[PDB]
Amino acid sequence: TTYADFIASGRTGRRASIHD
Amino acid sequence: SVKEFLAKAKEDFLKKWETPSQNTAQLDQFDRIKTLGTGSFGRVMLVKHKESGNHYAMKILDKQKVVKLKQIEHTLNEKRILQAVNFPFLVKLEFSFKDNSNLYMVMEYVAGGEMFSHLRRIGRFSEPHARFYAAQIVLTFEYLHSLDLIYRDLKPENLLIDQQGYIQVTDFGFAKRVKGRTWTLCGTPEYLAPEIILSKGYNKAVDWWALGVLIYEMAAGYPPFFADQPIQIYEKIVSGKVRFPSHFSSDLKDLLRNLLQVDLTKRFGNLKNGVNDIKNHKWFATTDWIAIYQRKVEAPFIPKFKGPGDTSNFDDYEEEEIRVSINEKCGKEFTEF
Ligand SMILES: Nc1ncnc2c1ncn2[C@@H]1O[C@H](COP(=O)(O)OP(=O)(O)O)[C@@H](O)[C@H]1O
Ligand SMILES: [Sr+2]
Ligand SMILES: [Sr+2]
Repeated sequence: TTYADFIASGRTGRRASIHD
Repeated sequence: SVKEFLAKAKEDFLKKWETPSQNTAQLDQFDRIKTLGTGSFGRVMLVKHKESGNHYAMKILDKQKVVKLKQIEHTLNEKRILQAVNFPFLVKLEFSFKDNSNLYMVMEYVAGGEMFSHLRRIGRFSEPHARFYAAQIVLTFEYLHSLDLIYRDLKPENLLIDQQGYIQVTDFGFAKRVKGRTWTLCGTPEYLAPEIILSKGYNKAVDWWALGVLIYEMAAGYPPFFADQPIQIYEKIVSGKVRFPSHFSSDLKDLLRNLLQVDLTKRFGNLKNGVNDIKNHKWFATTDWIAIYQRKVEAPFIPKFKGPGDTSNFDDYEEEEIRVSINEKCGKEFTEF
């Protein structure tokens, strides 16, 4: 499922900003 | 009406924009209790103000590091704008000051924690629940954009929930006052509009795109474009192919198709009727816009609070002692702070 693929991914925690 | 209110809001904003508040407290008037979040240039700490006894959230930024990483303008923007705005869903800056080593922004403490935490914990929000928060963001962007401000960092980690269950937007780090187009590559990968990634030059319509991402993520439990590395996200964003969960209402998918529109002449919020195209959309038909502004709508979720200094709704972070040098650093760079 899309949910399971998201939860098994590397970006389910707090996400930092980018500026470059 | 709308117009009236917004014109008097601009007059108060411009007054503080042109003569900002400076130096309204000092560090030893706060007892630092615990870190509420760490960030690129420092951290945000729960503090208690000794003379009033009130709790606040103190954002601490290392001056030398901000200069080293070339974020001076963005930092001065952040403070100059936050001290000048006033709106029910914007966090309030109560004090600001600087010392030899750091910049400090002392805000109201929003004790309900990040929307992020609640969203991951419960999985996803119902459409009425997501709509309740989305309406506050629509009204807040209407306000900010009328001031020629772009926000540029909408995400659940920058949205806090207050004791009444309403949203408080925080982190004005990429907020900028600009009438037309700007070019900085900034924001948070999952929330970036395609025109940012494509280095085309862009305008406040990027905030309406980001709303589309936020509404999706709130209602689905995951973002519309996700992968393990930013560049893989960027690729999906620019394709703009979006797939919706089974349970999304027809109205919700139609709104999102209009917000997550790769094409600027087509994106809602950026057309001739401006925000009204969003307010009048069928997904918001049950929404009482004035009641929301006035905070008279019952929130769908109320954070459990155990006393004014309770941090149960925040994660734990590693503490670090705040150092202050006996030599002034970067005085001239931050003169106006
Ligand atoms: N006024 C506030 N009240 C309570 N917590 C806050 C407040 N401001 C910030 N925080 C917490 O600190 C975290 C980081 O603050 P933020 O302004 O986003 O710093 P940064 O831009 O370096 O990430 C927020 O995500 C939230 O968890
Ligand atoms: Sr942030
Ligand atoms: Sr920031």
